[PDB]
Amino acid sequence: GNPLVYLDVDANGKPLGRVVLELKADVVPKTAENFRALCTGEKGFGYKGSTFHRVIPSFMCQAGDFTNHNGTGGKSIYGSRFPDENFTLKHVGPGVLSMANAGPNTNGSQFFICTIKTDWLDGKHVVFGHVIEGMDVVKKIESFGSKSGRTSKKIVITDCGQLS
Amino acid sequence: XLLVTAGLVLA
Repeated sequence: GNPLVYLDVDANGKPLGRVVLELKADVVPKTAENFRALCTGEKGFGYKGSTFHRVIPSFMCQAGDFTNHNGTGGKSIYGSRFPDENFTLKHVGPGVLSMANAGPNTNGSQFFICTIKTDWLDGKHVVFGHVIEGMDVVKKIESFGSKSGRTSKKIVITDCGQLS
Repeated sequence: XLLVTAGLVLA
Protein backbone atom coordinates (compact mmCIF):
# COMPACT_ATOMS: atom_id res chain seq x y z
CA GLY A 1 0.00 0.00 0.00
CA ASN A 2 3.13 2.14 -0.01
CA PRO A 3 3.66 5.24 -2.22
CA LEU A 4 5.80 5.01 -5.36
CA VAL A 5 7.60 8.01 -6.91
CA TYR A 6 9.94 8.65 -9.86
CA LEU A 7 12.94 10.78 -10.72
CA ASP A 8 13.89 11.34 -14.39
CA VAL A 9 17.51 12.42 -14.40
CA ASP A 10 19.71 14.22 -17.05
CA ALA A 11 23.47 14.76 -17.26
CA ASN A 12 24.27 18.05 -19.06
CA GLY A 13 20.80 17.86 -20.62
CA LYS A 14 21.13 14.26 -21.85
CA PRO A 15 18.53 11.88 -20.32
CA LEU A 16 19.97 9.06 -18.18
CA GLY A 17 16.62 7.39 -17.52
CA ARG A 18 14.15 6.88 -14.69
CA VAL A 19 14.64 5.92 -11.05
CA VAL A 20 11.52 4.48 -9.29
CA LEU A 21 11.50 4.72 -5.47
CA GLU A 22 9.16 2.93 -2.97
CA LEU A 23 8.46 5.06 0.11
CA LYS A 24 7.96 3.07 3.31
CA ALA A 25 4.93 4.95 4.65
CA ASP A 26 4.00 1.81 6.68
CA VAL A 27 7.11 2.51 8.85
CA VAL A 28 7.81 6.25 8.49
CA PRO A 29 4.54 7.84 7.30
CA LYS A 30 5.54 11.38 8.09
CA THR A 31 8.96 11.16 6.32
CA ALA A 32 7.49 9.28 3.34
CA GLU A 33 4.76 11.91 2.95
CA ASN A 34 7.33 14.74 2.83
CA PHE A 35 9.28 13.05 0.03
CA ARG A 36 6.13 12.15 -1.91
CA ALA A 37 4.81 15.73 -1.78
CA LEU A 38 8.23 17.19 -2.76
CA CYS A 39 8.17 14.91 -5.83
CA THR A 40 4.64 16.00 -6.84
CA GLY A 41 5.23 19.65 -6.08
CA GLU A 42 1.71 19.79 -4.55
CA LYS A 43 2.69 22.26 -1.78
CA GLY A 44 4.04 24.74 -4.33
CA PHE A 45 7.73 23.71 -4.28
CA GLY A 46 9.82 20.58 -4.58
CA TYR A 47 12.54 18.65 -6.34
CA LYS A 48 11.75 19.23 -10.02
CA GLY A 49 14.67 20.97 -11.74
CA SER A 50 17.09 20.54 -8.83
CA THR A 51 20.39 18.63 -8.87
CA PHE A 52 22.41 15.75 -7.47
CA HIS A 53 25.02 18.14 -6.06
CA ARG A 54 27.29 15.64 -4.25
CA VAL A 55 28.04 12.22 -5.73
CA ILE A 56 30.68 9.89 -4.29
CA PRO A 57 31.42 6.62 -6.06
CA SER A 58 30.91 3.46 -4.01
CA PHE A 59 29.15 5.56 -1.31
CA MET A 60 26.01 7.46 -2.31
CA CYS A 61 24.36 10.04 -4.54
CA GLN A 62 23.01 13.14 -2.65
CA ALA A 63 20.29 15.47 -3.88
CA GLY A 64 17.25 17.48 -2.75
CA ASP A 65 18.61 20.99 -2.15
CA PHE A 66 16.02 22.81 -4.27
CA THR A 67 16.36 26.13 -2.42
CA ASN A 68 20.15 26.71 -2.44
CA HIS A 69 21.38 24.05 -4.92
CA ASN A 70 24.58 23.48 -2.97
CA GLY A 71 24.01 21.36 0.14
CA THR A 72 23.24 24.23 2.49
CA GLY A 73 19.47 24.44 1.92
CA GLY A 74 16.23 22.61 1.22
CA LYS A 75 13.01 22.66 3.22
CA SER A 76 10.38 20.16 4.06
CA ILE A 77 6.59 20.33 3.74
CA TYR A 78 6.57 20.79 7.55
CA GLY A 79 8.94 23.79 7.55
CA SER A 80 12.70 24.18 7.38
CA ARG A 81 13.34 21.15 9.62
CA PHE A 82 11.37 18.23 11.08
CA PRO A 83 12.23 15.60 13.69
CA ASP A 84 13.75 12.21 13.14
CA GLU A 85 10.62 10.03 12.92
CA ASN A 86 12.30 6.73 13.86
CA PHE A 87 15.42 4.70 12.98
CA THR A 88 13.58 1.45 12.36
CA LEU A 89 14.77 0.89 8.77
CA LYS A 90 18.49 0.32 8.34
CA HIS A 91 21.08 1.16 5.69
CA VAL A 92 21.23 -2.42 4.43
CA GLY A 93 22.76 -2.05 0.96
CA PRO A 94 22.75 -0.29 -2.38
CA GLY A 95 19.45 1.32 -3.30
CA VAL A 96 18.51 2.51 0.21
CA LEU A 97 16.82 5.94 0.24
CA SER A 98 17.63 7.96 3.36
CA MET A 99 17.47 11.53 4.70
CA ALA A 100 20.52 13.78 4.72
CA ASN A 101 20.67 16.04 7.79
CA ALA A 102 22.88 18.38 9.85
CA GLY A 103 22.58 16.52 13.15
CA PRO A 104 19.56 15.34 15.17
CA ASN A 105 16.08 16.48 14.15
CA THR A 106 17.19 18.51 11.16
CA ASN A 107 15.47 16.67 8.25
CA GLY A 108 14.52 19.00 5.41
CA SER A 109 14.47 18.03 1.74
CA GLN A 110 17.96 16.64 1.07
CA PHE A 111 18.26 12.88 0.62
CA PHE A 112 20.66 10.25 -0.63
CA ILE A 113 20.49 7.02 -2.59
CA CYS A 114 23.11 4.54 -1.38
CA THR A 115 25.44 2.67 -3.71
CA ILE A 116 26.74 0.41 -0.91
CA LYS A 117 25.73 -0.67 2.58
CA THR A 118 26.15 2.51 4.69
CA ASP A 119 25.43 0.90 8.08
CA TRP A 120 27.49 3.44 10.03
CA LEU A 121 24.61 5.85 9.32
CA ASP A 122 22.09 3.63 11.16
CA GLY A 123 20.51 5.53 14.03
CA LYS A 124 21.65 8.88 12.60
CA HIS A 125 19.76 9.12 9.28
CA VAL A 126 16.11 8.20 8.76
CA VAL A 127 15.80 5.53 6.06
CA PHE A 128 12.44 5.85 4.35
CA GLY A 129 12.47 3.87 1.09
CA HIS A 130 14.46 2.10 -1.58
CA VAL A 131 15.00 1.92 -5.31
CA ILE A 132 12.66 -0.55 -7.04
CA GLU A 133 13.73 0.10 -10.64
CA GLY A 134 16.41 2.14 -12.28
CA MET A 135 19.35 1.14 -10.19
CA ASP A 136 21.27 1.19 -13.60
CA VAL A 137 20.40 4.91 -13.80
CA VAL A 138 21.75 5.42 -10.24
CA LYS A 139 24.97 3.75 -11.40
CA LYS A 140 25.15 6.26 -14.31
CA ILE A 141 24.71 9.12 -11.83
CA GLU A 142 27.42 7.63 -9.62
CA SER A 143 29.81 7.60 -12.66
CA PHE A 144 29.58 11.39 -12.88
CA GLY A 145 30.80 11.85 -9.29
CA SER A 146 34.26 11.77 -7.72
CA LYS A 147 35.86 11.09 -4.33
CA SER A 148 35.51 14.82 -3.43
CA GLY A 149 31.78 14.63 -4.25
CA ARG A 150 32.17 17.14 -7.09
CA THR A 151 30.33 16.09 -10.22
CA SER A 152 31.83 16.19 -13.73
CA LYS A 153 28.43 16.93 -15.34
CA LYS A 154 25.39 18.84 -14.09
CA ILE A 155 23.03 16.05 -12.89
CA VAL A 156 19.45 17.35 -12.92
CA ILE A 157 16.08 15.90 -11.81
CA THR A 158 14.39 16.99 -15.02
CA ASP A 159 11.06 15.51 -13.92
CA CYS A 160 9.65 13.86 -10.80
CA GLY A 161 6.29 12.89 -9.40
CA GLN A 162 4.04 10.13 -7.97
CA LEU A 163 3.25 6.79 -9.73
CA SER A 164 0.90 5.35 -7.09
CA UNK B 1 34.94 10.44 6.31
CA LEU B 2 31.78 9.09 4.53
CA LEU B 3 28.91 11.25 5.88
CA VAL B 4 25.76 12.80 4.32
CA THR B 5 25.32 16.25 5.90
CA ALA B 6 23.59 19.48 4.85
CA GLY B 7 25.86 22.54 5.35
CA LEU B 8 29.14 21.54 7.04
CA VAL B 9 30.36 18.49 5.20
CA LEU B 10 32.66 16.55 7.60
CA ALA B 11 35.55 14.13 7.13
